[PDB]
Amino acid sequence: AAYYVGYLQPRTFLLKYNENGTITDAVDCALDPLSETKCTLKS
Amino acid sequence: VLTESNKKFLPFQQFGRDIADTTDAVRDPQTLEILDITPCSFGGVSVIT
Ligand SMILES: *[C@@H]1O[C@H](CO)[C@@H](O[C@@H]2O[C@H](CO)[C@@H](O[C@@H]3O[C@H](CO)[C@@H](O)[C@H](O)[C@@H]3O)[C@H](O)[C@H]2NC(C)=O)[C@H](O)[C@H]1NC(C)=O
Repeated sequence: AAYYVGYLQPRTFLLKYNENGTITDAVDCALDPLSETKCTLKS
Repeated sequence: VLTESNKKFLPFQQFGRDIADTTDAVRDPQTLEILDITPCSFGGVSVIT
Protein backbone atom coordinates (compact mmCIF):
# COMPACT_ATOMS: atom_id res chain seq x y z
CA ALA A 1 0.00 0.00 0.00
CA ALA A 2 1.24 3.47 -0.98
CA TYR A 3 -0.23 6.79 0.15
CA TYR A 4 1.04 10.26 -0.77
CA VAL A 5 0.65 13.53 1.11
CA GLY A 6 0.58 16.52 -1.22
CA TYR A 7 0.26 19.31 1.34
CA LEU A 8 -2.07 21.97 -0.04
CA GLN A 9 -0.97 25.56 -0.54
CA PRO A 10 -3.04 28.76 -0.63
CA ARG A 11 -2.42 29.85 -4.22
CA THR A 12 -4.38 31.58 -6.96
CA PHE A 13 -5.44 29.24 -9.74
CA LEU A 14 -6.84 29.71 -13.25
CA LEU A 15 -9.53 27.06 -13.55
CA LYS A 16 -10.75 26.38 -17.09
CA TYR A 17 -14.35 25.30 -16.63
CA ASN A 18 -15.22 23.34 -19.75
CA GLU A 19 -18.46 23.46 -21.73
CA ASN A 20 -19.82 20.96 -19.21
CA GLY A 21 -18.75 22.77 -16.04
CA THR A 22 -15.95 20.41 -15.04
CA ILE A 23 -12.46 21.87 -14.70
CA THR A 24 -10.65 20.36 -17.69
CA ASP A 25 -7.36 22.30 -17.89
CA ALA A 26 -5.67 24.74 -15.55
CA VAL A 27 -2.72 27.03 -14.91
CA ASP A 28 -0.85 27.53 -11.62
CA CYS A 29 -0.28 31.29 -11.62
CA ALA A 30 2.73 31.13 -9.27
CA LEU A 31 4.38 28.17 -11.02
CA ASP A 32 6.56 30.17 -13.43
CA PRO A 33 6.58 33.46 -15.37
CA LEU A 34 4.78 31.99 -18.38
CA SER A 35 1.94 30.74 -16.18
CA GLU A 36 1.75 34.12 -14.45
CA THR A 37 1.26 35.86 -17.80
CA LYS A 38 -1.56 33.46 -18.67
CA CYS A 39 -3.38 34.31 -15.45
CA THR A 40 -2.92 38.05 -15.98
CA LEU A 41 -4.09 37.73 -19.59
CA LYS A 42 -6.91 35.45 -18.35
CA SER A 43 -6.09 33.19 -21.30
CA VAL B 1 -38.30 33.96 -16.78
CA LEU B 2 -37.75 30.33 -15.84
CA THR B 3 -37.09 27.49 -18.26
CA GLU B 4 -35.80 23.93 -18.04
CA SER B 5 -32.03 23.78 -18.49
CA ASN B 6 -29.42 21.12 -19.30
CA LYS B 7 -26.63 22.03 -16.86
CA LYS B 8 -25.43 19.05 -14.84
CA PHE B 9 -25.33 20.21 -11.22
CA LEU B 10 -23.11 18.40 -8.73
CA PRO B 11 -24.88 16.99 -5.66
CA PHE B 12 -23.50 19.79 -3.47
CA GLN B 13 -24.10 22.61 -5.99
CA GLN B 14 -27.49 24.32 -6.07
CA PHE B 15 -27.07 27.74 -7.73
CA GLY B 16 -25.24 28.68 -10.92
CA ARG B 17 -24.00 32.27 -11.06
CA ASP B 18 -23.22 34.61 -13.94
CA ILE B 19 -20.21 36.76 -14.83
CA ALA B 20 -21.79 39.66 -12.91
CA ASP B 21 -22.27 37.40 -9.86
CA THR B 22 -25.94 36.83 -10.75
CA THR B 23 -27.69 33.47 -10.65
CA ASP B 24 -28.54 32.41 -14.22
CA ALA B 25 -29.55 28.82 -13.38
CA VAL B 26 -31.09 27.22 -10.28
CA ARG B 27 -31.97 23.77 -8.96
CA ASP B 28 -35.44 23.52 -7.47
CA PRO B 29 -35.18 22.43 -3.80
CA GLN B 30 -38.29 20.23 -3.94
CA THR B 31 -37.78 18.53 -7.31
CA LEU B 32 -34.08 18.20 -8.08
CA GLU B 33 -34.33 19.70 -11.58
CA ILE B 34 -32.22 22.40 -13.22
CA LEU B 35 -34.01 25.57 -14.32
CA ASP B 36 -32.82 28.40 -16.56
CA ILE B 37 -32.91 31.99 -15.33
CA THR B 38 -33.22 34.82 -17.84
CA PRO B 39 -34.15 38.46 -17.11
CA CYS B 40 -37.49 39.65 -18.42
CA SER B 41 -37.31 41.54 -21.69
CA PHE B 42 -36.42 45.23 -21.49
CA GLY B 43 -35.33 48.06 -23.73
CA GLY B 44 -35.37 51.77 -24.39
CA VAL B 45 -38.53 53.48 -25.60
CA SER B 46 -38.08 56.08 -28.33
CA VAL B 47 -40.86 58.40 -29.50
CA ILE B 48 -40.72 59.39 -33.17
CA THR B 49 -42.35 62.73 -33.89
C1 LIG C 1 -20.59 18.12 -22.67
O1 LIG C 1 -21.71 17.17 -23.01
C2 LIG C 1 -22.07 17.34 -24.43
C3 LIG C 1 -23.12 16.34 -24.80
O2 LIG C 1 -22.66 15.03 -24.55
C4 LIG C 1 -20.83 17.15 -25.31
O3 LIG C 1 -21.18 17.50 -26.65
C5 LIG C 1 -20.66 16.74 -27.77
O4 LIG C 1 -21.91 16.17 -28.40
C6 LIG C 1 -21.68 15.24 -29.50
C7 LIG C 1 -22.98 14.59 -29.84
O5 LIG C 1 -23.54 14.04 -28.68
C8 LIG C 1 -20.66 14.18 -29.11
O6 LIG C 1 -20.47 13.27 -30.20
C9 LIG C 1 -20.76 12.01 -29.55
O7 LIG C 1 -22.07 11.90 -29.03
C10 LIG C 1 -22.54 10.56 -28.79
C11 LIG C 1 -23.96 10.65 -28.27
O8 LIG C 1 -24.69 11.54 -29.11
C12 LIG C 1 -21.59 9.89 -27.80
O9 LIG C 1 -22.02 8.56 -27.56
C13 LIG C 1 -20.16 9.88 -28.37
O10 LIG C 1 -19.28 9.23 -27.46
C14 LIG C 1 -19.69 11.29 -28.69
O11 LIG C 1 -19.51 11.93 -27.44
C15 LIG C 1 -19.37 14.83 -28.72
O12 LIG C 1 -18.37 13.81 -28.44
C16 LIG C 1 -19.61 15.64 -27.50
N1 LIG C 1 -18.30 16.21 -27.05
C17 LIG C 1 -17.32 15.37 -26.35
C18 LIG C 1 -15.98 15.97 -25.90
O13 LIG C 1 -17.56 14.23 -26.14
C19 LIG C 1 -19.67 18.00 -24.91
O14 LIG C 1 -18.50 17.73 -25.73
C20 LIG C 1 -19.33 17.77 -23.50
N2 LIG C 1 -18.14 18.65 -23.23
C21 LIG C 1 -16.79 18.14 -22.99
C22 LIG C 1 -15.69 19.18 -22.73
O15 LIG C 1 -16.55 16.97 -23.00
